[PDB]
Amino acid sequence: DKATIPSESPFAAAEVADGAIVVDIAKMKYETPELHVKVGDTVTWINREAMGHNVHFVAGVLGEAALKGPMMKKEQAYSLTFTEAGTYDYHCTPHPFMRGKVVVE
Ligand SMILES: [Cu+]
Repeated sequence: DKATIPSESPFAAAEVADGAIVVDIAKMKYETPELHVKVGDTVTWINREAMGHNVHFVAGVLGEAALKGPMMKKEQAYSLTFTEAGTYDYHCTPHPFMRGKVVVE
């Protein structure tokens, strides 16, 4: 696996770590569609709108299986810690026109 999951559950936006690397989700878009981080960094997505959203990496991207994140409700968050350099594309499961990528360097 090229990512670990701190919390399998979404969690509250106020519970996001001090200094987190945050991608906001609003207006049916990931607000940072191309994020560059370093090996070992944790990225946190935070849903800022009513509509449920997740992040979904298909099989072979972050590991053998697809990494289909849990649906985040409004003001919920979800983190992934990236452990290997590469380019990792993702989309939103119910709204697959929403696309982003994490580039881990
Ligand atoms: Cu979505």
